Amino acid sequence: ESDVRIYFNEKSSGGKISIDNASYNARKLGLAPSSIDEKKIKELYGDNLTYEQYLEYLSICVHDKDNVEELIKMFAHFDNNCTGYLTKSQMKNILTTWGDALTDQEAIDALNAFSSEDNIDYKLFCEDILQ
Amino acid sequence: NVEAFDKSGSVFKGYQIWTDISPTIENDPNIMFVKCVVQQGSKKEKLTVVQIDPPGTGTPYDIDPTHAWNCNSQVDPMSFGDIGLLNHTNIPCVLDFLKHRYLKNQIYTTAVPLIVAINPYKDLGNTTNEWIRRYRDTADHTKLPPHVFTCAREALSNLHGVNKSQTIIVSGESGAGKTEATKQIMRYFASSKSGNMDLRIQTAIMAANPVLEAFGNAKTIRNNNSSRFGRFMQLVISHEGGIRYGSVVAFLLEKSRIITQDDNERSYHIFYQFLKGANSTMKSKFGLKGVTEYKLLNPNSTEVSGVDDVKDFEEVIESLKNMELSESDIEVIFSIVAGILTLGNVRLIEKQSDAAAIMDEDMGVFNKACELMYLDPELIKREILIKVTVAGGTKIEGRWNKNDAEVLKSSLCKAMYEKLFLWIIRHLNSRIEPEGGFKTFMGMLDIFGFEVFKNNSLEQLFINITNEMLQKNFVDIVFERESKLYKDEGISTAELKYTSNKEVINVLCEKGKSVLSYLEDQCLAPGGTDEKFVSSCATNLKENNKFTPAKVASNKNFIIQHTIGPIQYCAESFLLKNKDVLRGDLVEVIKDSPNPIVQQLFEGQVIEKGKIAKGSLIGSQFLNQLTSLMNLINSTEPHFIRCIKPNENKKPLEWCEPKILIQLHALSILEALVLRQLGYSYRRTFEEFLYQYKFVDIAAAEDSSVENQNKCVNILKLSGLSESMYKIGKSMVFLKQEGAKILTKIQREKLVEWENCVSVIEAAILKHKYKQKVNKNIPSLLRVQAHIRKKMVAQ
Amino acid sequence: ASDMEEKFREAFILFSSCSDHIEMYKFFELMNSFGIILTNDEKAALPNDINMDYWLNFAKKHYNYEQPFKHINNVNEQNVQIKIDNFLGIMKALDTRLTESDLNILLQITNPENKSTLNLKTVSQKLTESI
Ligand SMILES: Nc1ncnc2c1ncn2[C@@H]1O[C@H](COP(=O)(O)OP(=O)(O)O)[C@@H](O)[C@H]1O
Ligand SMILES: [Mg+2]
Repeated sequence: ESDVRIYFNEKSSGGKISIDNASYNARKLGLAPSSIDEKKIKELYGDNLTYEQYLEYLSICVHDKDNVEELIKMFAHFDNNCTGYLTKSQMKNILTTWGDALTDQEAIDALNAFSSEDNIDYKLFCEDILQ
Repeated sequence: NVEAFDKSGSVFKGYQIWTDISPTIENDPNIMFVKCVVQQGSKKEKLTVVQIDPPGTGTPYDIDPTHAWNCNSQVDPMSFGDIGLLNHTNIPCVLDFLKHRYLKNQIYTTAVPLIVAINPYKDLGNTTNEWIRRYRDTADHTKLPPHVFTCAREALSNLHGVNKSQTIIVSGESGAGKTEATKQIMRYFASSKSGNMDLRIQTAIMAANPVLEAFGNAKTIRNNNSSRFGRFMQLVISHEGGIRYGSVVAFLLEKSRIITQDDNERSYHIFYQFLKGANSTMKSKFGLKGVTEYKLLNPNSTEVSGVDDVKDFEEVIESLKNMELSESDIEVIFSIVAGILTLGNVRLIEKQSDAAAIMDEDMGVFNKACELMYLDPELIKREILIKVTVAGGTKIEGRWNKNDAEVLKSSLCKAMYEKLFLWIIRHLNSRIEPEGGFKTFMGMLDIFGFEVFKNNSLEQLFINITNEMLQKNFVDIVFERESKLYKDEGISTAELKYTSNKEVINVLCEKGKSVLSYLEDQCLAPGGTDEKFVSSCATNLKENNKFTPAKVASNKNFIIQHTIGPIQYCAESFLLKNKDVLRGDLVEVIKDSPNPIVQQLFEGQVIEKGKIAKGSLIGSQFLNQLTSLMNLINSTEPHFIRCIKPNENKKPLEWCEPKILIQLHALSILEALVLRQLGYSYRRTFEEFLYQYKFVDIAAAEDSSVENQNKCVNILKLSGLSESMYKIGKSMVFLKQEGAKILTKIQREKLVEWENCVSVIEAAILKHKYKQKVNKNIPSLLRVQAHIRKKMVAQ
Repeated sequence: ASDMEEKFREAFILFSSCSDHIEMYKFFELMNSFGIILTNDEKAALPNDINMDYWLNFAKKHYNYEQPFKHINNVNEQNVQIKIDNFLGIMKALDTRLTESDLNILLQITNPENKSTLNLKTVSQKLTESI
């Protein structure tokens, strides 16, 4: 709650903070912001936000409906034999193609961070990122 | 047999096959077959493949063509409900189709006239009120996936539609899902569109499943809620839903379970329910000890995971009340249960070693047991300890030894329980049956399917006899129906004939020349053993190939050649297991009870003066029950629900190819496809055939100068198909399976010009369909990416 | 200038279930989806284990940028209309992967009305707008 006002000042400029910096702060606090949450606030207050708006943005960044069952949906979609396991190559192609696409490096990094093996238990991979 | 090569003799690039040869198969008991691609250069006499599914090494290997099966490549299993509609119906194909549907949570799949239902071992929420309503009120039922409600709808539709009685038959292995299906179908029948005035009679029928499961079900190794008996119901449902009348029949209750249980196996639920569930006042009233403190109850097995006996017990008390039992009636039921449990805890010792008697420590226990069971304790003590032999001419008052008196005590516990259970049913029937009986009813049989074990006894024999009667029902209704169809269109019913199990029925039932006829005669014999019974059977049943003796223990074991294969039975204790019925004088002591319910337990039970009569034995009595039950079912129109247990682990999304295939064989799911293919299988109306096979010959099709019955005969003669593959019919063009498959190949040959265009069209539409599904999961993906980035900041 | 790489790459992973190798049958679905057609010899000449980089190269070499879907209708020929239920007749006759739903979707997207005939010059036209 106080970290919100601590992190704000560090990246703030004349009382207002950029969305890119406001989003970074949300991650530091432990929130998961998508291009939707950013396009949501951009649609309401522009690119630079006051302290009043900053909180209102971190309010949207609160994703409670987030759980393994909700996240696995896409990975589960390509697990045609229903094993609960996907290759690193499979998962890299998903993360780097659709949605708020990650760099072919960002994807490799995060999958290599979770496991050494090519076959990744995406239920566990998702449980881990959520923590 | 795998059309892998072109005319040139070169393999089709990418040609996929099914195969029984792989290291995956060797290393995994779950997998029976793998997907392969036929490698370029493969020979006609021996193929070279590479595994593609499940993923492999990439290593090419050789297989003899007799280990290659056709693949149903490019086919959506969720696109249609019947296995028969598949281009290839070989074992690996049928199995895969069933697998894909299972993992997508579609368990029900037909194999006309059968409905296969794979146990999901997970709540799918497909039998909710929302699902009953959908299945009940839908315009065109066919535009809905297969379901047990499909069968319930159809059955109630024919009953009311043509005023013919119907019988739904649910069968399969222990834990395959018979009882659950039975409970769903009933739940559907109880859902009325606008209401039910006969709600009291319906409420009582629905209150009967918890009651029947409490007293008749048990936790076996194979099922935590195993039906230890055969259930038959007659229902009277209103055309708009709602049960009005009913009749329940239990049969072949597992007597042995009341006395002793194997380990990791419990007794009947009610014992556990009642002891953990009875309140402080109830416990003192009967003098109840803990579940562990009872002899008749395995003290280790006592708890079952996911089963809350205290909560289940509350539900039984309410169910008994809803069956129109008074508080007194209920109190009498539980006094008899406390009696059965207490009597078991009485100890007996040898009184030298000559005769036997009650342990003095246990005299109060014995007396309480009789009081609770509303029986005379002195007269009960007398029957358990006084032997009245008839040596020479006269009666000789003697005494029973420890082992014999232990057996007579156990006989009482068993008989009292079984009879209480049957009385509960008899009482329910008194409040739910129609006064003049049933005109047109809806039959429902929940019977244990064909049984094969490491050792088979009299228990499995009676089950396999019942299952032979039902298979006869299947094959007869398969014939009857397909035969009436041909006849209606004026076609030769000659090339229509298939196998009858009449040969194995005679060897098992027929009076004078059957295993059951010689089992009865040996029990009635003044000196007959299990050896004498097998020896007499192996001598008098040489006329039919269905009776065969055994290699190891030739006089102790015998093997019958059932429809589903050879099943070997062990004749040890067969004579003992048939004679297990209460002994005449003890029955009089019970019938002389002051209490009206205890008197009612053995109503009109004739006295056993001499040695056991014909109709006293289990085998004899059961054949009478079965014949009566059968004739009643043969009178109705049947419906078959086949249940498949997919794994021995009671786990969801766990497919086991081998187990599943034994089941496809035992339930005749495979033979149901075989029968549907035989003869003139393709049958479609003159208008239909012409929409379908239009392009075989577009000239004869696109013509006003000829009628529809004549447009078809023109196309067919011009086509190439021998008159040996097609018959014209009255309303329908009757084409043999082979003929109808050739005819399609001719049509495609004509539209050779359209091939590249339709390829591109279809392919582009799929690419689109594909991206659309990916869009659905894009908001969820946005989440995995938001968090991957959140996690990256924290470093 | 028109770089289809992003569209080709995505399509391969739609058919290949996000893996980096497609099986032959699925590669044939894939190439067809871009209007590519191969002769039985051209096909027999393909590598048995097709991968992403192979496809991307092939796609550039065979995709008709000037006119994709030339196989539905050629602008260089001339004779392009046929009845609606006739088209479906041929579709069903050639054992399509498509269901009664997919077929009807294609129909109201292309044919605006219920106009007696379906024009192929429009089938190709609408599919190219959906590339
Ligand atoms: N349709 C189903 N959906 C969910 N669970 C089921 C279904 N059918 C069976 N089960 C599970 O399997 C168990 C055993 O099935 P059951 O129908 O009682 O056995 P049986 O075939 O011996 O009558 C059930 O108690 C239940 O937990
Ligand atoms: Mg059961």
